[PDB]
Amino acid sequence: ASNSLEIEELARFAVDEHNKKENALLEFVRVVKAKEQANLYLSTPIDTMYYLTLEAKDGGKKKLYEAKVWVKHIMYYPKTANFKELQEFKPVG
Amino acid sequence: ASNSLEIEELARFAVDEHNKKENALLEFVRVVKAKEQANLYLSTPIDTMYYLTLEAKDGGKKKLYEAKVWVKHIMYYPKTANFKELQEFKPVG
Repeated sequence: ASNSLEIEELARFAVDEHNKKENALLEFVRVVKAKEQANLYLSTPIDTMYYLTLEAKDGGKKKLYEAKVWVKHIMYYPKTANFKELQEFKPVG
Repeated sequence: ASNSLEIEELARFAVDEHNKKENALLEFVRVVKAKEQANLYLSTPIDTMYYLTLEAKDGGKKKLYEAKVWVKHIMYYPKTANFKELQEFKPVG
């Protein structure tokens, strides 16, 4: 589904993926602030961009990161699934 | 294999989109280098990111630019399509 707390594990997902691309080990505290943007077409959900504002411990003390995660919804062929892609992980204030 | 003509058009698009968004009048000349990064998941293409290094005339002087084009692929459902969007078009100085 969308929201609920899926937005938690998605931020969790983004962190990890900043730990490869930039080879770090941040630990995830919590999500602060999230924007969800979804596209439907004749009630088939296509696509969702999540602008997450995040809080993780950069090897030590809590900090503020702005992440952009894009999830592409695969509807029926060949099974319903999701494609998660981190595409911006840029600490802010 | 990257296809040169297809990239060349993708770059023509980059320059057109930049001219719209910033009331500039850059004149495309050629594409110099490109990196092309695509995802396929559950036997369907998902998206492709295009990093273009690009030569355009500016008031008549050929400078280099660098653009990021993202192409999202709609595959089967509501017709096969590709949605392009320009993100980041800056000179290479």
